[PDB]
Amino acid sequence: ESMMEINNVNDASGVERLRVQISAQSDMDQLLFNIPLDIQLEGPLRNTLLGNISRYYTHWSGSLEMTFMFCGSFMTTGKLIICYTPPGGSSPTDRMQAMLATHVVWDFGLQSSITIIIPWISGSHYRMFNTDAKAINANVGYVTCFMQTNLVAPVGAADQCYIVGMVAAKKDFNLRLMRDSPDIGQSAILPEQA
Amino acid sequence: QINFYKDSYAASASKQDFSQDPSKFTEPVAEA
Amino acid sequence: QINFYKDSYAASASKQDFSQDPSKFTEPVAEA
Amino acid sequence: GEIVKTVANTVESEIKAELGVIPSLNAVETGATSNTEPEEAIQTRTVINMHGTAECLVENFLGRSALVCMRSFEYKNHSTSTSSIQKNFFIWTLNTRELVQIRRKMELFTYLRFDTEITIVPTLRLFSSSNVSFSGLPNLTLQAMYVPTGARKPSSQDSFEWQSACNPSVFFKINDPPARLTIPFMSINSAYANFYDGFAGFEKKATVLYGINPANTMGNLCLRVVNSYQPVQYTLTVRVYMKPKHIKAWAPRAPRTMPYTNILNNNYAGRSAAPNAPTAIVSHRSTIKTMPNDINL
Amino acid sequence: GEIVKTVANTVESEIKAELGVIPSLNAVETGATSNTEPEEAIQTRTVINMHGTAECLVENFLGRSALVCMRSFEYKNHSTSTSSIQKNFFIWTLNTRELVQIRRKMELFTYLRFDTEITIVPTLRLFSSSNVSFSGLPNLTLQAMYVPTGARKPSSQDSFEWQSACNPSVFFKINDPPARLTIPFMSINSAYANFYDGFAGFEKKATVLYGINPANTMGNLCLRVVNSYQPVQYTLTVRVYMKPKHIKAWAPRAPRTMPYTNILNNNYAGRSAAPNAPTAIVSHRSTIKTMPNDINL
Amino acid sequence: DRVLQLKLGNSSIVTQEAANICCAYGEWPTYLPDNEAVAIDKPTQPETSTDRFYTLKSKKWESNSTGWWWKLPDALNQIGMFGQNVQYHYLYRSGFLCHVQCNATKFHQGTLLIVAIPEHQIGKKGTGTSASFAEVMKGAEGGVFEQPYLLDDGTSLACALVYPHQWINLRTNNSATIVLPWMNSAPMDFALRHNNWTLAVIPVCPLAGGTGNTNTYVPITISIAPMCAEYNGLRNAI
Amino acid sequence: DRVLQLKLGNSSIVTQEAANICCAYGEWPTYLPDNEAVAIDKPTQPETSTDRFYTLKSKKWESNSTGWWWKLPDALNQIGMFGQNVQYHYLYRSGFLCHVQCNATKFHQGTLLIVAIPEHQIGKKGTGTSASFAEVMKGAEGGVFEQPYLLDDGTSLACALVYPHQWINLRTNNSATIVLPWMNSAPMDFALRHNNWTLAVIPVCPLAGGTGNTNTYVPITISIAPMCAEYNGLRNAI
Amino acid sequence: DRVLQLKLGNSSIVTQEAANICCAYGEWPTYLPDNEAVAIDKPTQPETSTDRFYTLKSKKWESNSTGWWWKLPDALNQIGMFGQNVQYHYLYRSGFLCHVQCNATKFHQGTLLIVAIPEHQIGKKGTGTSASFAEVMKGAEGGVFEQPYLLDDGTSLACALVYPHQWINLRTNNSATIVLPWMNSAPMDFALRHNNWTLAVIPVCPLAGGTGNTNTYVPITISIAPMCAEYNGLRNAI
Repeated sequence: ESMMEINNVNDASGVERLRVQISAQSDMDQLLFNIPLDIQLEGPLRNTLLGNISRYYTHWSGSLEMTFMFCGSFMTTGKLIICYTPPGGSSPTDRMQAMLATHVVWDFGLQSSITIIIPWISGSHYRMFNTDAKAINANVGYVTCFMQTNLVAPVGAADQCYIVGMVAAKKDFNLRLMRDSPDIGQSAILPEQA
Repeated sequence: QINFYKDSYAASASKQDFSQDPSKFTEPVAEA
Repeated sequence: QINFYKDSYAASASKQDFSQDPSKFTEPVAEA
Repeated sequence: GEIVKTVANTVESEIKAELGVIPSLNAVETGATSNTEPEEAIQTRTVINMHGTAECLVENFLGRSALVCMRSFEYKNHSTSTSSIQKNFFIWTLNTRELVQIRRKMELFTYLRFDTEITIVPTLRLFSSSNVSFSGLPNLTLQAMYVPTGARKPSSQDSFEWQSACNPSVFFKINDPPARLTIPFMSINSAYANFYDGFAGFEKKATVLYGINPANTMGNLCLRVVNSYQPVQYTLTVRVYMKPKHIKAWAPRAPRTMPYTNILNNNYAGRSAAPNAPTAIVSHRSTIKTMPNDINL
Repeated sequence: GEIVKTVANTVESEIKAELGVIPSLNAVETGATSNTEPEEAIQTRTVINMHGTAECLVENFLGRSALVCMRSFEYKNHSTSTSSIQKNFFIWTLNTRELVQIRRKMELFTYLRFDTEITIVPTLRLFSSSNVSFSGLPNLTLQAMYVPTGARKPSSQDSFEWQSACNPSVFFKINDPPARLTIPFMSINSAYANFYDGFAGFEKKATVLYGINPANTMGNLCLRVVNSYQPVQYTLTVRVYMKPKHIKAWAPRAPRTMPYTNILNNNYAGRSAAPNAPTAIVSHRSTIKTMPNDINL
Repeated sequence: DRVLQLKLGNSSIVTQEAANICCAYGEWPTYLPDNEAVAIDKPTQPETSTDRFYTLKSKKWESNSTGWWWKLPDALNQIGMFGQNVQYHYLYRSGFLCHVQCNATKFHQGTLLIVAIPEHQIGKKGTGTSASFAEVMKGAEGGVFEQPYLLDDGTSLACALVYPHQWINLRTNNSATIVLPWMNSAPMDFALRHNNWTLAVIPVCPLAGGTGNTNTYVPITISIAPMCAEYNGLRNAI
Repeated sequence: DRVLQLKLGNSSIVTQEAANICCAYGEWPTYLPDNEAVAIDKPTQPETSTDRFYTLKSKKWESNSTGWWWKLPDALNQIGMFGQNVQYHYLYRSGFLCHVQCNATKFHQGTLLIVAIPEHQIGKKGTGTSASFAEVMKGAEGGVFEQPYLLDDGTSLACALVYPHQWINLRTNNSATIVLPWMNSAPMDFALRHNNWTLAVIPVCPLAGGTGNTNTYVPITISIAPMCAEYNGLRNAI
Repeated sequence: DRVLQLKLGNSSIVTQEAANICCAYGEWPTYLPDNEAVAIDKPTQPETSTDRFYTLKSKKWESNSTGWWWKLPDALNQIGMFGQNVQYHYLYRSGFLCHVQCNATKFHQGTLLIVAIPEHQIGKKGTGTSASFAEVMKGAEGGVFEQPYLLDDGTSLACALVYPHQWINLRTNNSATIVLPWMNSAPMDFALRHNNWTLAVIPVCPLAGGTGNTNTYVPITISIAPMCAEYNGLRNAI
């Protein structure tokens, strides 16, 4: 496992990017966050062991797992629904569609974390670390999180809570074609003094 | 592999090591 | 064939495949 | 599937006037090809034929080294009063469509699986500058670097993408025998498709082109002169020859008749007149009763 | 440790509503990675997967020839009206840190033991002097001499340290195929350390630098043009490519994200903005609910 | 036990505060046996595109809420390939697994009776005219109890415990699960005109909290999974 | 023989003037084997709501008709539960049985070549720009050959007999049947962006009649049955 | 389980909210084998005066704390007979058991990543000069992360989970235990100039509370036990 920068937003700096911020809603069925599954492009999964190491390769196959750990209070209860939508269309914005896809409902409790498997659903044996996100060979789909009931916290506990997302490969994971990583670069021979 | 020299370290790559124990890193816990 | 490398795909041509089944294309009919 | 090394032998046949037996008649509408034998259409003799079939095997028909690319660039100092970039390199996106002989041979089949052998043949010359003695051809060291899709490309001769720590790169000289290596079968699918009736993207716009196969996002070959610029010019031409190995072919095709106009599609403009015009593939004769090469005595 | 040539197969699973069995739940606080199976999180089919794992083996991931050094010097007469020293040689202190691709691959592991293969690729050119015909590239004989630490170094092309009676030296020409040899595993320890949290000296002063590993006092490569100076100039560039063999790696690492600024330490200045800024490694999106590459129809 | 996981097709629901699984009348949905079948045409059994959790819209639990009901299959007749097998087929048969979700703090109090009523014919108060099609068929939106105390009928909520039921008492529970078999006098039914299970969520004890925990936004969410669904009479969509 | 009956699900096609059944490349559609599968999620195999004859619109055979093509699965992507399993699923795999119908009197003459072309990439005449999405994806309506003589490609109609083919010669035949297996380099495909079989109906010899039988209204009808269809990647409809 | 007791020598630590024991890379500290030894002089193995829990100073967990690191053996090089065997001996070898303590109410929220990094070379921001002896060697006092997001290095905190790690999520846990073996390329090392494990405590999710539970004084305490410690090269104290 390794954390994803789900909160990869301009206003977030440093460790604020590794935690998604969850609050009690005054509405219902609301989307909380999404995750672009684009390993190749600049997304949450890039700065991961899966992302860094796989990016030394060009093709991949296999199931992934996302583990989300609730970092609230023992008194903060809630239910989330995390959905993985195979590619083909827009990323869901309504829980009434996201649930039609692969999903797991997550109830908080003594077990702090939930794992959703992103199943290998591909026509081809392998997919591509391609520059084009929207190519049939590259795109994996979308991972979305919605409120299932709500986040409920008593007065003495904070209304604001953090979820930490981590991603990893399963034992069916394969990486095939090796390449120089685009993450690290060089314009001159590294000197003895900067 | 293959070698045309006396020294064992001069030999070609040893790429036949398919062992895996991710439990060293994925389940490094005393109690299962 | 012949190969001087570990990888099977590095080998020379495989030209010993004399099988023929034109019926796939000349008689592709369910009933003879 | 029977084994066929030698073509069929011919069996002896005699006169025949049997009822209910019409071998020369058949029904083309079934989609089947005539099964009429020479033996039952004419009177034949016994012929033991020992003619081989090895040289029509797809391994031999396709397994010949064929030019797929020919790029040239000027090997000189490209630095100006403004830019320092050196540009004694070319980048080629790999494909079997820039040259028609190899292209059409392998559009004879819908799907092909083959490990491919690449031979790189470099040639130099001295550019005919205003005043330059032909002081010989240097033995330059070239670097051909395979850049898989998604990897960062070199935009200069001096770029540090040329480490090729991960990318496979081959260094060879002008005077040495041509570079060679075997690229495996790399499609994310079980075979390469020479034709793709679809779109490589999930979006509908015009920018998503018809016929582009996502599995044929085959990467790139970047070639460089490792030697830095000489005081004088040279035109380096690199011919890349490609040889399918261990071929496995499916679903034969109607052969191409129109000329190819590009590599992104199979569109055609055609000849002005026959042969190989859109309205006339075979050249003309005056009448269906005319012999263009009638034997006259 | 089980043998894994092919990735795991997938087993068929049916509906399940059992009490006391919560496979998708787990406890990250234990430091353990989720053991949830695809089979018990979704309904799966039986998949017999034959995808190989050979190409993620550390022997293959690291066992690729990678540029570690690129030095150039002017091959000419360096003797002046004062000094006779000839200086058509360079001395390189060996390290895997001058080039980032190889460096970062092998900072993925704390400790590495590998016998290393060095390939030396020389290239000449003719310097663009005020007036010089390009009279070709000579086939010079080069001498690469490994100088172990504590041995006296050559400070000239004509020095007599170049006997290499004990020091291993390899003589090769420009036109010949690039020089190659295998250096063994030489650390006074059981493995090379890419990171050293300590000081290589017993003294406390500022001159004893942090991160310098005493066991990585790896010696030097001195390279010379054996041929004495020609009447005219040449710029000799030597690229050294290094290939770990028989690798054995320990304790994987958090991959480097910041650029390297030097070889003596792992300090960083970072990007001005994302990607790979100190405050932002991954590039931005407008909101956590935003799809930068949403598919629009 | 209390921790439970329900894996149906794509879907997977976990709950760490469960009472148990209620199997209505001790049954477990099965496919139609050959000796009980009537329609001779071959049925379609998708088995993963229908037999999965469909999560409906959430309801807000007020301190004055009367209760909610969802009618099956009506609630799912437009949701997913389940709805599109219903629309394209004259005949329908399936069981349902209904999972109700309601969380609240340990400082909150409340009690929901989750009842699955068979053939819940809605009787209406103060009128001799039968319930209209609109007032009965609300679909995924569901309906609201005018008279929970009589179950929108001349019956009583006290005696509603004959029916397959579970409670969500926020002390003990945040989720209730009921497995509903095929409950009909016929081996099939036209799903667009007859509902065989009514899932009713009725507050018996109001949601309440102490100083500062009053007026908390506590939703109630329904997830329904068709079980062993099969369709017959393939025709055009209706 | 000539008399043939095709019974698939609800459907049943009879023909008393048939040539034979053409099985493309000698294959017969099968479900995806476990050792050839890639997608781990469990597939849905409806087996009767999809695997049935879908009869498309009829085309009028003029004395000057160039020919028609229908692309698969495109032609069926909106027809029946087949289309609604395609829409709700990312992935698709099936074979097809294509039955072409054309009747005429014994006084009429004509010949149709019914070709099933794999990966029929349409090349276009007089332009370097590739065929647009609209000009390729016409669905149940199908398309018309600008250049039947080149198969809307740089190829030839003469050599089109490599492909699985049958003729409708009105002397001998009024119907042609071709069985199309799964023809792809992948065990599945996204049905909305890639077509694997192009069914082409091309008049080689024009429809003609004698005095009084000229200008007869002779339609051409296409019936296509998905075969061993299975879908994967269940999600929302697209 | 969650309840754990660690008895080492004099010491005994109990915790009733533990996650588990993390054994770094699956190892358990052992004494140096004869076939791996280098130094011929006989080692001293005190076994109770060193192999015991040494509790270091506590750190205050603010809502804005970046994180803390303690380097080993540096942190213990002056504490007890462990430090006095290090001072009087040139050579050192031991493993460590690190136990981190952090309590808070059930109304508090927070998350600490407790990482044991091998050979954590501290890279410094905005300067080409290497870290000084003082900025690296802080001993029992420990150090503070300028850049936890990069681990005071060009690496990332996201990928820090390669290293032996545990979390203290105040919902689930108040203590984390990591067993650290001997992690070096040499069978020994000079303890005063090289550190082989860096124990880092990094808040990923800030400590926070609700009305009245804000700004609570929540310390973080480190207890480290040398394990199978042995020393060599007996000389005068340094």
